[PDB]
Amino acid sequence: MRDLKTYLSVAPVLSTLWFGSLAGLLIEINRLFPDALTFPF
Amino acid sequence: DISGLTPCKDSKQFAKREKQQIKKLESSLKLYAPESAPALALNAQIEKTKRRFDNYGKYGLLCGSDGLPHLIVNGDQRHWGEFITPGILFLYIAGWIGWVGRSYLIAISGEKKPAMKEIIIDVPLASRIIFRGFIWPVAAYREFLNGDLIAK
Amino acid sequence: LVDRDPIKTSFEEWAKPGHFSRTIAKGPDTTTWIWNLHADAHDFDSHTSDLEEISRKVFSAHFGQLSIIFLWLSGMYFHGARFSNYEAWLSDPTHIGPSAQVVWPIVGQEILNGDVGGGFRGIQITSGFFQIWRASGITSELQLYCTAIGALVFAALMLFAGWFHYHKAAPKLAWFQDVESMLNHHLAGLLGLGSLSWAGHQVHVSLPINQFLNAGVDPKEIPLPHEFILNRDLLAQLYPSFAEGATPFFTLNWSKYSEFLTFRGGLDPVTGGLWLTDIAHHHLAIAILFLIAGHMYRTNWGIGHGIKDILEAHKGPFTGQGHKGLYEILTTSWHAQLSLNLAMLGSLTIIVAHHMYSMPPYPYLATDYATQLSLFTHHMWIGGFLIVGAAAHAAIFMVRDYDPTNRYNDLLDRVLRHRDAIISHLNWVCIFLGFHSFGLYIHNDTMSALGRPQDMFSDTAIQLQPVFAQWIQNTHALAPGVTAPGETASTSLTWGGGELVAVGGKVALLPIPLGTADFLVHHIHAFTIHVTVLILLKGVLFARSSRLIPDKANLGFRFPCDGPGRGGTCQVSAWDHVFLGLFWMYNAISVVIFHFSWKMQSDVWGSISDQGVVTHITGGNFAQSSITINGWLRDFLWAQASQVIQSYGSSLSAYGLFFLGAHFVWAFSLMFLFSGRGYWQELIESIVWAHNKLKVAPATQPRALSIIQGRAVGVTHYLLGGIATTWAFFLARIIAV
Amino acid sequence: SHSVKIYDTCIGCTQCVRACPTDVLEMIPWDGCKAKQIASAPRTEDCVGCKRCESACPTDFLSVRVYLWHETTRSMGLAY
Amino acid sequence: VMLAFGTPEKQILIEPIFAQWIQSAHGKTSYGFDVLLSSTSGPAFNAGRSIWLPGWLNAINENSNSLFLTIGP
Ligand code: CLA
Ligand code: CLA
Ligand code: CLA
Ligand SMILES: CC1=C(/C=C/C(C)=C/C=C/C(C)=C/C=C/C=C(C)/C=C/C=C(C)/C=C/C2=C(C)CCCC2(C)C)C(C)(C)CCC1
Ligand code: SF4
Ligand code: SF4
Repeated sequence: MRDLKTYLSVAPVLSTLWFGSLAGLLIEINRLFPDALTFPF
Repeated sequence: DISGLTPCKDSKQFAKREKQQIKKLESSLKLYAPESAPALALNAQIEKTKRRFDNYGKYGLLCGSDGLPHLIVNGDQRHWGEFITPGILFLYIAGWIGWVGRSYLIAISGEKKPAMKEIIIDVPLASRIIFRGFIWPVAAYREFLNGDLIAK
Repeated sequence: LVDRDPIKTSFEEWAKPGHFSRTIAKGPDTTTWIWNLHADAHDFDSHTSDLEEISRKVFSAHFGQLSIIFLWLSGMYFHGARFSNYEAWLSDPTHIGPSAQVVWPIVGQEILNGDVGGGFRGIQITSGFFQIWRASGITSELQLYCTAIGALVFAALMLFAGWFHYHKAAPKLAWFQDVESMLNHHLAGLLGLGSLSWAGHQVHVSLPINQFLNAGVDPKEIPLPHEFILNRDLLAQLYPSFAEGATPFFTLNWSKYSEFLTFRGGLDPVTGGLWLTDIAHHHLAIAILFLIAGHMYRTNWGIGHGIKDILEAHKGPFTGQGHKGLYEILTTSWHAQLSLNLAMLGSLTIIVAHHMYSMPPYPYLATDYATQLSLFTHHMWIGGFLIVGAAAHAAIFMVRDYDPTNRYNDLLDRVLRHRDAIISHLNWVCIFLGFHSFGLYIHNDTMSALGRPQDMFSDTAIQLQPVFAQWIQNTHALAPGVTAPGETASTSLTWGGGELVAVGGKVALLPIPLGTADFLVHHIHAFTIHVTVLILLKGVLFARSSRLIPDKANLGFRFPCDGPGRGGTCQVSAWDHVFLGLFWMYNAISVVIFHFSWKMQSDVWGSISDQGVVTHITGGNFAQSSITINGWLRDFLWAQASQVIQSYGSSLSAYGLFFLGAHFVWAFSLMFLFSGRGYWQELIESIVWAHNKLKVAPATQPRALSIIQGRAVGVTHYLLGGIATTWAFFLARIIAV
Repeated sequence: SHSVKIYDTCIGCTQCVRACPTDVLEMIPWDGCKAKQIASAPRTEDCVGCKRCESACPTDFLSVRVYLWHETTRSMGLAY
Repeated sequence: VMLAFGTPEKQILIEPIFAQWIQSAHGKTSYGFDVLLSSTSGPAFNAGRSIWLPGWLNAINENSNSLFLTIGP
């Protein structure tokens, strides 16, 4: 549906999806590599 | 020994802090059976604490009189990993984000009602623009050289 | 009286924000459009002028509210079955702290999974759900899972009903205005039948299971609830009167049911709560009374009363025509009904908060101090907010729906013709109470500082005894045997009977003395309440006109000002009066909760020893230290905040973080309250200039927040910060000790 | 009394005189615009200063300006 | 937040390197930078070593007064 796809492009829904994916990625990254203080490579 | 600091691996206060944390963690373990899940969680926490302290010891950080690591940001090559490299990574990412935003704003400026494309995002156009920001430094530098970057 | 398919179900309106308004749907020229979209979301009266459509819209949203509440209940019941130590707590309620929340270990937050007993690690909860589940006869987790499933099903049903009664069959206006039938149904069926069903459940399930539990039997060896129904021998063994069946009820031999329907009064020594037989008898009597009350108003069968007929018959030589015309106002305006209901609900919530603490209805609730404190403060805050909303919507009705041409009422007309006297008298009362209540505190502080303790208002130098309240306490302590022959003990242990109940080595309840400090704090409460009432009533009464702005009704209910003329006209609308009264409501509720907390910690709660000596938490320092402001600052704020500021490194560090977070939020609100819009609009102009330089200027022109929006943001952040600070402090203090 | 001034950027749409809560402003004939009208302020002694006239001006910057000045019993809206 | 969870070693603590260097340039020997007036072989130290440097160095290297206090993160 075109009208359903239009509602998914509104600012709050897109922001929520983007930030949820971002937070998931950051949480997983910190889970894999915990307690990082310096860049060792 | 910059500013009278000492390495983490040679500091006694660092080991004292590690021992105190481990002893505090082990006290709560005696309240639970060894097979119980909280015992497994506490064992994992103790192992993580030991691993974190060993990793801090391995990376060549500097400890103060309180047994805490300190960060040198003056540009010494021996400590380029504390401030310099993450700073460059952050600058690259922030430039990517800013360039993508500016490109999207410029692209829709010629439309009849540009304010409508800001609250309802044109997803295909943004997606086509997103990948372009991976080479943002070159585009920004060449735009500056041609005099296009600054509005007249 | 329904309409078939009024509105088509489609996604078309989803893609066009602001469809409910003509102006908002035009498009976002500036950023004010986004803010205006949310502020007018639920103002159905502004969208359309048809009463039927507004009623239809109002009817559907309540279904969504009920569905949300059912989802919340489902989550609460499910978490107690999967992530809780309810079964372990059931075998030792006095030594195990209830917990129903666990945390994932990611960034070191697993320290919050503190030890609570029963071999469990989690966050200690203070909502009192464990006591409710125990009082209902719940033993295993399967029952909780079934309850969660049922709540989920009910939420789905409520959502479907909400969709149906708006998109498939919407009732007509004549259906909504049947107030007599609605009152009859909500009295006879919603309340009376519910009370009867709960009485039946308590009689058949809660009583035997709770008796078995109080006997000390292992919860896993107690027969299941259905075994007491199929096997009447078990109930007959527990209660011999059950062997006779329902014959005594139908022969009016009700005296046989005295074994499980009593009039004891007081508290159960084993658990520290009210007797469950008393609760069952109370619910039965209340069900009968509500069933009788639901047959008063007239319907299709002639017999009954007409509300209009009742109203039109009351008038006096001072009031003129009286209550004639009030029936038409209350059956045509949604705002007046909302205001009245909000006021009544807030008052009822405050009454419930006051009644729950002194008459513990759940087992092992009096000795759980954190739960008691949390429930008291929560219900008081809810009641205050509802009370403020009542006045807000009364002002809204006064501004919008008032029309003497077609909805004239004599009582409303007479009130508006002498508002000056009411306001002036209330002002004088507020000033007098403030002078003669707070002034006594400054006198005590000055005399103490100067070194003259003998010239203070205290129990040792100049007594101000609350002789009237002590007389009530004495009368209620002597009520059984004289004025209540059927009672065995008094209604509450706080009246001054002299008996003390101790459960698990802790003091549950005991008589509460009243002295000079209670006099001062009660008059402080009265002063604050009177000031809040003054502010709200002044806002409501002058909503349409005044001597300063004769045409205030034309400007609307929510407008910022009328210019710098007449010396200044800042905050003259009725909205600003609610904005100002919220602060005073916050002040009064904070003072009340501080009084409650200190008094209970100093004079009631404590521990008892083998010889029977009581050692309170703070050692009974309320009488001599609360008579000065320095005492409140030192012995209450400074002394009791050491628990929250020393919570770092333990399972209570979340409260320590929330303390500073709420400090920051409260301090952040003063930027919006102390400043104005022009400065921020002028500052934005410079920021926009550099964006134009780099071709990053948006087409949605940035605009500073409006005056009303700024005031709302300031008051919201202020209230949030203050309440969060008090919440963190209270929980951190009371959980540790 | 406050001071009210009119500038020749007027377009004569009569919006200021209709929003006046007292009788201060009025319209007079003029030449210089399409409407052939211009506002006037003959009764500034009744001005209260609420600045409703400036809220109704459609010109980019106001063709009617109110400058607050010495306060009297009329300009303060007192009915004691 | 690092202190709340019981791991004080995760803090971001940054030494004030430039101010300590300036302090060492005035003759303070508590950081081991050895620059200018802290270096006994520099022209600056040799120029004023017979007029005011002894008293100033005695006063600056005594840790009970408020002259150029030690600094940290
Ligand atoms: C049964 C309760 C009830 C009901 C049905 C209503 C219904 C209504 N009220 Mg109302 N009100 C109530 C109680 C109630 N009120 C109470 C108790 C108060 C006193 C505090 C008020 C004070 C009040 C005012 C002052 C006004 C109304 C108005 C209105 C009308 C428009 C509502 C609207 O647009 O809000 C839109 C709703 C919102 C914008 C949501 C507000 C968001 C809250 C405040 C912040 C929550 C913070 C949260 C925890 C943070 C998370 C954020 C998240 C995104 C991360 C509507 C008829 C308005 C009106 O009639 O104007 C003509 C109006 O001006 N009410
Ligand atoms: C991509 C959009 C964009 C770009 C390129 C800039 C660029 C700039 N801003 Mg800025 N700003 C933006 C959005 C943007 N802003 C938004 C949305 C806000 C409102 C929150 C602000 C608020 C703001 C203030 C208050 C100030 C600046 C300032 C500045 C200048 C100093 C550099 C800097 O880091 O400032 C700091 C930049 C920020 C703090 C902005 C926060 C980051 C935002 C949230 C990113 C959002 C991007 C957006 C979602 C794009 C979506 C792209 C998508 C459609 C593909 C610089 C020219 C400063 C200046 O020199 O004054 C002119 C200044 O004082 N900005
Ligand atoms: C505009 C921001 C700003 C301001 C006002 C100050 C102000 C101050 N700093 Mg300072 N500082 C800053 C940014 C800033 N700093 C940054 C970003 C760093 C990290 C490199 C430092 C590191 C730092 C140290 C180590 C010390 C100070 C100290 C001081 C104080 C003494 C004056 C001085 O030495 O100047 C210092 C001035 C600068 C370093 C100039 C920075 C301004 C540029 C424009 C910021 C741009 C950041 C840049 C993009 C990073 C690129 C790195 C990348 C290659 C990885 C003074 C209050 C001293 C003090 O008294 O502490 C107690 C001290 O010892 N600063
Ligand atoms: C908790 C919960 C839940 C559940 C609930 C339930 C389960 C309920 C039930 C309920 C019920 C189950 C009810 C019932 C009722 C009944 C009734 C109400 C009846 C009545 C009857 C009558 C009234 C009668 C009468 C009579 C007479 C008078 C005469 C003749 C004889 C007779 C007997 C007929 C859920 C899941 C939702 C979720 C949330 C929470
Ligand atoms: S003063 Fe303003 S409103 Fe009045 S005629 Fe001139 S432009 Fe129009
Ligand atoms: S400031 Fe007010 S009173 Fe004065 S002319 Fe304008 S509208 Fe009339």
